[PDB]
Amino acid sequence: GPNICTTRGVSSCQQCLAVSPMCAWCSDEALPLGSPRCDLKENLLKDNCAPESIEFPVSEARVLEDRPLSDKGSGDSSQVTQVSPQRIALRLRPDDSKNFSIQVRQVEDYPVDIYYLMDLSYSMKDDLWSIQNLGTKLATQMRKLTSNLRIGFGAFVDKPVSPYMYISPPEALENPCYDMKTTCLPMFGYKHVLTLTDQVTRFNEEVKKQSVSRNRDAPEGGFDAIMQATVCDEKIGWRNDASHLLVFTTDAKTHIALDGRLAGIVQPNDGQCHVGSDNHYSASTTMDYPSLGLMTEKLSQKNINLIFAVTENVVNLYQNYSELIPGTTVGVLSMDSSNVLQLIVDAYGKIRSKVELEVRDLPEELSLSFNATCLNNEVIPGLKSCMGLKIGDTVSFSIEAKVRGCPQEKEKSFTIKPVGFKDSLIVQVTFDCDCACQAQAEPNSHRCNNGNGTFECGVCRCGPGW
Amino acid sequence: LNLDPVQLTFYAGPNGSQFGFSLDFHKDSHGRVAIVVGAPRTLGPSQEETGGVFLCPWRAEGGQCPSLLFDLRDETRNVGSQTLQTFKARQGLGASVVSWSDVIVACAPWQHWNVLEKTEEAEKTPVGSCFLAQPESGRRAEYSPCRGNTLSRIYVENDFSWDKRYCEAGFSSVVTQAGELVLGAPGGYYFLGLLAQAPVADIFSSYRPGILLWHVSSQSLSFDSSNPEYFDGYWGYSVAVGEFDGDLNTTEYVVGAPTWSWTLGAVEILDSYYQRLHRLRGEQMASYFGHSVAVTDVNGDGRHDLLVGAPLYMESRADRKLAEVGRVYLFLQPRGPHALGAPSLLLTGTQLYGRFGSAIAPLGDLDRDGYNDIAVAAPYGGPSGRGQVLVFLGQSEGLRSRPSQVLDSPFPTGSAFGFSLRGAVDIDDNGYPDLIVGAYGANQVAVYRAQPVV
Amino acid sequence: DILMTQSPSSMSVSLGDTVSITCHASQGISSNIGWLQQKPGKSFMGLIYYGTNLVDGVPSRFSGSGSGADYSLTISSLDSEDFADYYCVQYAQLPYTFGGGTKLEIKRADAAPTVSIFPPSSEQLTSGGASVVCFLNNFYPKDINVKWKIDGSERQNGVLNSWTDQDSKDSTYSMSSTLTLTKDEYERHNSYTCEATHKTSTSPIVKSFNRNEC
Amino acid sequence: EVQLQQSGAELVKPGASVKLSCTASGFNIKDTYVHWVKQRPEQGLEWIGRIDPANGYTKYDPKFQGKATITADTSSNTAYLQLSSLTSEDTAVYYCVRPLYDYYAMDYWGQGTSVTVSSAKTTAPSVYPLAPVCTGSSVTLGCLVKGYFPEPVTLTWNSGSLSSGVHTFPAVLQSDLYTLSSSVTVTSSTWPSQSITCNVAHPASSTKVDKKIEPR
Ligand SMILES: *[C@@H]1O[C@H](CO)[C@@H](O[C@@H]2O[C@H](CO)[C@@H](O[C@@H]3O[C@H](CO[C@H]4O[C@H](CO)[C@@H](O)[C@H](O)[C@@H]4O)[C@@H](O)[C@H](O[C@H]4O[C@H](CO)[C@@H](O)[C@H](O)[C@@H]4O)[C@@H]3O)[C@H](O)[C@H]2NC(C)=O)[C@H](O)[C@H]1NC(C)=O
Ligand SMILES: *[C@@H]1O[C@H](CO)[C@@H](O[C@@H]2O[C@H](CO)[C@@H](O)[C@H](O)[C@H]2NC(C)=O)[C@H](O)[C@H]1NC(C)=O
Ligand SMILES: C[C@H](NC(=O)c1ccc(C(=N)N)cc1)C(=O)N1CCC(OCC(=O)O)CC1
Ligand SMILES: *[C@@H]1O[C@H](CO)[C@@H](O)[C@H](O)[C@H]1NC(C)=O
Ligand SMILES: [Ca+2]
Ligand SMILES: [Ca+2]
Ligand SMILES: [Ca+2]
Ligand SMILES: [Ca+2]
Ligand SMILES: [Ca+2]
Ligand SMILES: [Ca+2]
Ligand SMILES: [Mg+2]
Repeated sequence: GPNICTTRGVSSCQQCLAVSPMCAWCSDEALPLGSPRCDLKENLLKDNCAPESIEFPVSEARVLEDRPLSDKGSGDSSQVTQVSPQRIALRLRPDDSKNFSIQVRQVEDYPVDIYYLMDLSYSMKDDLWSIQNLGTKLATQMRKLTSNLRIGFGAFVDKPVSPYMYISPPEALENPCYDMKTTCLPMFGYKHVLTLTDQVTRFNEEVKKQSVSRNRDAPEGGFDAIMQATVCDEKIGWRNDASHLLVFTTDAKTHIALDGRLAGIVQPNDGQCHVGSDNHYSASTTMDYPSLGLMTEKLSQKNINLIFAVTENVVNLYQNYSELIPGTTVGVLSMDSSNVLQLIVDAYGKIRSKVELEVRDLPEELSLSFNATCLNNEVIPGLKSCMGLKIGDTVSFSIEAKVRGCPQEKEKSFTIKPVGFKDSLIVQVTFDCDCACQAQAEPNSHRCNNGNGTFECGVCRCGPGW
Repeated sequence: LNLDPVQLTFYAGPNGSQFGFSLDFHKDSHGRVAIVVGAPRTLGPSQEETGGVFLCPWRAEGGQCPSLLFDLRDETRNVGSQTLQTFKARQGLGASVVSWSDVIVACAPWQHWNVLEKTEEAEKTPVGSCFLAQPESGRRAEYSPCRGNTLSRIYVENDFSWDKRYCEAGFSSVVTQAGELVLGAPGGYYFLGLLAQAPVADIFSSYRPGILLWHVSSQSLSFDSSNPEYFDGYWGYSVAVGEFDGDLNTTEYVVGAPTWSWTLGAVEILDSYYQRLHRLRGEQMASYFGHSVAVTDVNGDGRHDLLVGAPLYMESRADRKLAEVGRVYLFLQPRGPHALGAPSLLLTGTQLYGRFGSAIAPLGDLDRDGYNDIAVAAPYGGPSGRGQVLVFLGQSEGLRSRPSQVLDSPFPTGSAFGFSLRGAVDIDDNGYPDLIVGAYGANQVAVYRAQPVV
Repeated sequence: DILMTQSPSSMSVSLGDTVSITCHASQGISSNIGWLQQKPGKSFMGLIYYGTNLVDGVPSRFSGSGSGADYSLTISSLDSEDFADYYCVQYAQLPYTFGGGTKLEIKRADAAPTVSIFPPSSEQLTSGGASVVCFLNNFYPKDINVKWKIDGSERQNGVLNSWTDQDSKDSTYSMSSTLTLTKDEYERHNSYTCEATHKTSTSPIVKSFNRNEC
Repeated sequence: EVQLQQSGAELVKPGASVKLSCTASGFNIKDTYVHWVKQRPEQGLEWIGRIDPANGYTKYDPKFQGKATITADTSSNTAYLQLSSLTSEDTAVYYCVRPLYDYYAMDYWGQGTSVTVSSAKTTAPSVYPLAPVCTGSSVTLGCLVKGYFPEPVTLTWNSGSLSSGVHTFPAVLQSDLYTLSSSVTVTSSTWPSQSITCNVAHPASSTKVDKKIEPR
């Protein structure tokens, strides 16, 4: 009987396919006048339609790259696969939809960078003493989880400018602790000390030569240091194919964007690297502290996992900042950093306990929907993120893409990538809205109103200009 | 709505002086309006930055302005077996300017100060200082209420109580209609923040040159506190005044504290004895709620209303993501003795890092409809990031939620167009109040004249 | 400590005069000086601070000047109220130190004193004491010397002098000298005398009496 | 208006102690330094020390270290000077002082407090008439008030009647006790014609003696 394909009284093969994804078109000459050429594919063959003259696209999805998930992230120069498939072809006809899958593994034995960024204001003097062996002790524990560890070190205090910095007498500039009975370093904003290396004894020995300074106001300039440790790739030494842990230790509040005006500093932070050969942050005295939003942008840009390893007295504070910087981790640091080793190991586990899918470059007219399978084959509809994972675990998501109408551009591609991962699923979309018979149309056909029209797909269409 | 964006007037200062960092209208004894501009990195005598002040006469063509001259020489006084020192290098004279009557108040928040006594010292610190001028007469005076002659050791022995050594007085400033100068000092009491107040008349009448440490007996300072909620809160980052207690014989103070309570931010309304009448808490940590405050009756009921800027507020967007754009809060004063409640209106920026709400200027009634209006600055806003000033018109229910007019910066990138604003004064005497916008990064000021409504 | 040498110790002047007190320090004090007024039998009023600045309420006929270690207080057109004591004070160093003081006195025409000697009373003698009194009234200038003589020979033990402030009416000074002996010692001699030496005469003004004789 | 209102005159014995007060009137004692200055006729003016009533910190001239102790109670808006192990040389007038504008100046002064250290008991005066000796147109009489303690006394002639032409001299300290005298002058026709009398009141012992002057 009649259907939406026939009752709609379409004019062309293109209009036909756009009615519904079930409609088909017959481009056969020998077709009765009363018989509609836009019907179900079954009814056309029932009406003796030449099978070759049947236009009927089918939405499909075929993989193009399907490397298997790696069992070990060790070895290779990152020939490691943690997303599968990596690339698929997707074909959709107007208003149609098609489903496909993605697998994600939190690979075992993946390389790790850990950069230790340390508050070295006066109250951290005892902390320095208790981490003199951290580089080796940490290597021992991380060796259970990865065979490619690199560690580095940097330190911060605050902007070396009045009023944060004591500026009298002259002796106090060379030794801020002069009016006590000790020596400390001249104040410094942020200084890089040790580039990420696999030679962990370099960490120990660099730490043993470090010492504290002293400044006037409780909030410190750590955020300046987080920014530079993030955006100075080459100097810190972050690796391309590795987890990036930025361990931030402090026992105090922190300065924030627009605090700098108390030192006469109004220039907004530019989010650029300003650490030169002297390994000190040269814009400390001329550029405002960075804002949370700018820090977020750069951490995400460089795939840095920021860890707030802070003392009880400021946990809540940094827990609250952490909520404003997604992906950040908090851990409670003892007053002498005696527990920082286990804090880092726990953080790394919490960091690799989640798989959260993200979509890039999705066309306006495409919409996606996700069913998630976490833990044990338990499907979780409308979800695109799993939690509570362990290294080596694997999850998968079922995905359905629904196209609205048909867009002008017939080929677009977008990306499915888990947050913080290197690998990703590229989806190459092709919108199949046209009929093949259109590539062989007859402009100014004798059959069409004395040349006033065009003959395509077995019908006469009014020509351009009419 | 009806500011003229076609024919502007430009005033300009020296390169690198930050001309336009602060500004205000100024009327001489005859009611003639000029513009006072602060230029806090103007070069002094020793080819070193000290800041400076300019007094621009009104001319549709704009141009250059004469200096309003102040003593830029460091001072020393050996008295009472001590040595008093002032240090004006990098003091930032003109980081704030305000006009009242025929007097101009220009402040140097980072003027430093030290006292020597044999081997000891108070410590060289930024107490800040304000310079007062009566241009027509040439009279001059200063006001530096946080200067003291207590030695360092004493502050240590007493655990740093009542420590005004880092006040930075003049950081913000305002004058009551009665002529009481009120100074914000965000560094006061070891960075809690304090307010200093004193009659302009008593500042002039008790000042003499070369004394350096003198009393202004009619002055009044706010109070230290043991409450950690105020620590490093920078109480006095911004200030304003208004009528908020229903008694017209009292003047109430509005104080911004943008890092109050572990960077939550807050704004407090006080009586003139600094007793707290209300407190508005920030909505989001590190948003710098209280960076700017403005007082004006926008809904035409005769009751002052309060606007608060949080230029770093991060708006919630799709996929659990945040976007720093800035936010402005409107609080309408209720009838009679009652607390300011929840905001009546939230205005939120659109451009990333635009800092919408960095400054908020009352405009008076710009379109002459019976409701006062405001201008909000987003100094790095607009599609190009060059800066934008957005006008919102008052109405019976408060403010319109959409701008009536947007001013795109005429300056290059980095000018910070809108970082300072001032409205509500008719400079050309056409019966409509006008708007001056500072762009210190370009060392220039732009005047927008209001015209009859099209 | 810093020494403040204030001059002159006193001056006799007249209404309408323009006068100048000076104060010299033992070292530079960079204008850290104050000037003070003390009206007879009353407290102090501030005049100047930091060398040149009038205290609130002080008339502008007062002015201060000077520098380094030498300073001056000046009074143009003296008023009747201005006859009083004046002191400088330095606060360049602790301990604060004061000047010796300067007294402004009324100038007038010289006047010889009126001397009057009084033997011991009957009452006092019957109690075992003996006081000869000698009044020197209404003279000018103030500088005067009284000498006591017993039987022609000078006597300095037991003498007790007292002076009055410049008299309101006639602007003169008066003095009281009292010699006190025992009864037994008063009777060992006959002649008692008080000699007054003033600039109004080269010869001392003598007045005396003889015990028993009258 | 700024006023400093000091305590009343004190009258004490050597070796004892006394505590003077300076109360701020019209302002907050906490606003400025408060100084104490001692005044004596010969020695003149001497600075004792200062206190900052906001925090209690003091300075002293080393000369007064030991005897002088300066304190302040912001509650009663009052500053104090305590003197110990008192001595004849502590007999003086004591003023409290504060600046007007200059932190370091000495502009406002209290009315001053008199102190007198003595072992003398309350002694009544001996009043002796002073008649001349056995001529001119003017005559002069006198009255001698000897050995009283403490000050003061009042002296009049004919119960205040005879007032003009009189000289009552300041009292002088004679061996822990005071002595004072008064002269009076008139015309010869007046005396011994008219009865002249010397009226001496000593309130401290409540004694009002009157001696008529008789010739010899
Ligand atoms: C880090 O961020 C957290 C989360 O915002 C902050 O913790 C909140 O702090 C605010 C302010 O102190 C608290 O506000 C108070 O809420 C009370 C009711 O809360 C109950 O219910 C929650 C349910 O989640 C429980 O967790 C909580 O323990 C309570 O049982 C009100 O009674 C309070 O009202 C009083 O204070 C306000 C001003 O704050 C006045 O206006 C009121 O009139 C009244 O006087 C108050 O509103 C909030 O409860 C806290 N939440 C939690 C979960 O702890 C941290 O302060 C912040 N820390 C730092 C360092 O930034
Ligand atoms: C996600 O799960 C939902 C079920 O929770 C799937 O929806 C069902 O799909 C079947 C297919 O035959 C329909 O018959 C049901 O009516 C659907 N249930 C609904 C709409 O509630 C959905 O297909 C899944 N999506 C993906 C991408 O896997
Ligand atoms: C002394 C100071 N004092 C305040 O911070 C302070 C003072 C007064 C008030 C108040 N007016 N209530 C509050 C707070 C203080 O605590 N430290 C000194 C700075 C130090 O950092 C040193 C370094 O890390 O190098 C943290 C501890
Ligand atoms: C699409 O979903 C069906 C079940 O509805 C499933 O059998 C099929 O494998 C899915 N397609 C892909 C590419 O996984
Ligand atoms: Ca520690
Ligand atoms: Ca700090
Ligand atoms: Ca009021
Ligand atoms: Ca209102
Ligand atoms: Ca309006
Ligand atoms: Ca106008
Ligand atoms: Mg610290």
